[PDB]
Amino acid sequence: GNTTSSVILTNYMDTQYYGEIGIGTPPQTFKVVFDTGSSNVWVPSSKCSRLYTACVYHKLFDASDSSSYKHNGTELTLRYSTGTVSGFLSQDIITVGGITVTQMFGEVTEMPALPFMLAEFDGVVGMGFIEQAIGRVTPIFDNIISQGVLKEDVFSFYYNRDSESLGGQIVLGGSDPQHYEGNFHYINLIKTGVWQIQMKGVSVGSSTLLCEDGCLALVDTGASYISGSTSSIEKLMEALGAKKRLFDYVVKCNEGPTLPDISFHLGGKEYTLTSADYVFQESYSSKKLCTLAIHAMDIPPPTGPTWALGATFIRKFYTEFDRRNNRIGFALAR
Amino acid sequence: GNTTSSVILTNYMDTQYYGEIGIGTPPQTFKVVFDTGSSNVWVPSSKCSRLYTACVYHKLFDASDSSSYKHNGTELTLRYSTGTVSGFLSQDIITVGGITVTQMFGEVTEMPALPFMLAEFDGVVGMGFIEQAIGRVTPIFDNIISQGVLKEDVFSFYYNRDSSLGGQIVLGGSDPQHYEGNFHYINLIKTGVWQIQMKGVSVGSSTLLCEDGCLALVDTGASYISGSTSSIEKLMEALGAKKRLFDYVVKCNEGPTLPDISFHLGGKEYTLTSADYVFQESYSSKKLCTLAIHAMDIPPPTGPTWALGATFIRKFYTEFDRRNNRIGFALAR
Ligand SMILES: C[C@@H](c1ccccc1)N(CC(=O)N(C)C)C(=O)C[C@@H](Cc1csc(N)n1)C(=O)N[C@@H](CC1CCCCC1)[C@@H](O)[C@@H]1CC(C)(C)N(C)C1=O
Ligand SMILES: C[C@@H](c1ccccc1)N(CC(=O)N(C)C)C(=O)C[C@@H](Cc1csc(N)n1)C(=O)N[C@@H](CC1CCCCC1)[C@@H](O)[C@@H]1CC(C)(C)N(C)C1=O
Repeated sequence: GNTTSSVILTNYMDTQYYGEIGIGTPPQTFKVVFDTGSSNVWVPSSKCSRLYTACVYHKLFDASDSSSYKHNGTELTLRYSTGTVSGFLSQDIITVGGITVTQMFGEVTEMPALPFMLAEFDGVVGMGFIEQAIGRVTPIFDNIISQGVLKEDVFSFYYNRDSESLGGQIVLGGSDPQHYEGNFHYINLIKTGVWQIQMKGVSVGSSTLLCEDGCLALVDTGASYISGSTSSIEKLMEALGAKKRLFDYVVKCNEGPTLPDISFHLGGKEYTLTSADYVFQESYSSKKLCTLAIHAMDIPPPTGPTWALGATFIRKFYTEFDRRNNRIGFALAR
Repeated sequence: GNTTSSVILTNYMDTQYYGEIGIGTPPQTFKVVFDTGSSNVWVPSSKCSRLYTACVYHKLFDASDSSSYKHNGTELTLRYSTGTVSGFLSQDIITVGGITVTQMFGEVTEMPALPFMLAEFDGVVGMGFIEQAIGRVTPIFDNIISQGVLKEDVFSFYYNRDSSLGGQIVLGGSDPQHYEGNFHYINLIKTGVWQIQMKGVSVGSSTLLCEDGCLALVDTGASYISGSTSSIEKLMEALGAKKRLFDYVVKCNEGPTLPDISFHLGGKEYTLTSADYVFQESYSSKKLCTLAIHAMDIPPPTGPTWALGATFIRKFYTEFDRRNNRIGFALAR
């Protein structure tokens, strides 16, 4: 076909990038997160216990105000690495920047405070294959593709950096030659079903101080940070001088602007992040500490163990999620 | 051609703005400073001596690492206003934005603490004309032009106030996201150098400095605006700034109090307020804030000149027009 669409994204702190979707007629608008580590949608439910503060604090979907709605009803649990969310399935029309799909989605009626209370977005839009969908429900894009609108069978990520800007943007169908420079480098996934890519190594410094003899890289938009297995990060951090705490990694602020280059030996290229890319310099004091933008995560099999290239890296490199030919391409951005 | 290549820039303390470049095959990455005041490209040699604490903390070029690398060994001393550096000439491919070109880069081997240590980046990329070149080696832009890939033979500069995005260079034109209105150019007095002529420095209402013509280098790799010791001396008096052990400070609390400083360029006035000159770390009556202007005596031939640095560039988006050999300005955003 010939459709191209955007979805304008709001960059909230370099940690959260959400768009907006509408469900039901009249539309009920929601701040969702576009997530290539999942294949499901879900948005708070009217039916949700108000004893769930997140449910007091977000926008709930009320089906009784949706003439376009078809009760389904199956319980589903969406457990993500940072938190779980049980609910049940409904169906209605979703409007995703341009495209209308009768989406099969889920009414979250148990929304935990941790993390959700710190969430700026209401729900999530999974952009991973059906080979991961809980309940085996045909995923949003999978529906846009069965629609024959799309000029091209790809979706691309642009993640801006903050402003005191244009936050980011997805493009369903195409790519945006005003977000990148040069040309793409294509890496083609291992199995289909997961956005993974083989990684030939990780160089903090110059020396491949990690992933020598390869490892795997999952490409995910729903990840604020870069993640690497526990020991993998233990070592990286070690190299790097970083203080391991509870949730994040730290560094004397002043220390920041000199932390060495870290590189991803990806599909043959070397994808380097300099410390201006992984260091949240909110200062240069010897007294204040500074939060890196990399952090462990042990991902259990079957997907894991993997490195997860989140928001951190998509911010430096435009990413082309290519369904047709089944591969992912990156470009340097603008 | 029809390309255009931005290079995102880091801003270390509103004083240093540096981007990345990659040399050789495979590309090897360094942090550089794109200098309109210089015309040689140089980065540390791996051949650089450990005793130089400097090379010690700075990215180095292992030529063994580049397949494309080509030998030249012709010795090079580069001598800047705040330092002299020195090594020999090499030849590889350079990446700049999505652009890639073979260059005559210098591979540094004698590099001092002062200033070298100050530096957060590793090298320099001189956006100067050939004319002002050591070894008379064609400057980087000089090649790229010839590559015939870029739409316009111009490069823009956006310096950002620090608090993000700290700057960005446009090789091939301008990023209209970063300027307000249109440019008002200013012809080069003459090729070779990036210097226009100023018709007067104002303190509020009146010209005081530069009553009958002066020079102004618009320079990207100089932090502060500079004047001759003797004009700046006059300048700090109208202000009531005081030299303090090093440079001129103010009682922060009195920032808001100071007269706008005005650069008469090509008929129009380029006007900087306190907001833009003082580094108001605070608004304390208890603190001294420092100004972002310095006395800096440039030698003949290029001197005496005023020199608009990052201070001024922060305000006025700069357009370096190779083609017309003019310099255009516009309000950054
Ligand atoms: C803590 C969590 C969070 C908190 C509040 C609000 C929003 C998000 N964060 C922010 C965060 O990590 N920092 C450091 C602030 C995530 O990025 C969440 C990210 C954690 C992570 C895992 S690997 C990595 N690099 N980061 C994740 O779970 N991301 C989920 C989807 C989330 C989208 C936003 C709503 C919550 C679910 C799947 O991408 C991950 C990836 C995959 C497939 C391995 N897997 C099974 C998952 O569950
Ligand atoms: C210390 C020096 C520096 C150098 C290296 C690293 C860190 C800092 N600094 C910061 C500085 O002086 N303050 C006060 C922040 C410069 O701005 C440097 C600037 C000083 C200057 C001269 S006129 C003026 N207003 N400011 C300069 O010498 N700039 C050089 C090239 C430098 C680029 C960064 C690496 C060190 C060399 C040419 O632009 C100048 C311009 C000209 C024409 C005077 N000439 C011959 C030069 O060599």
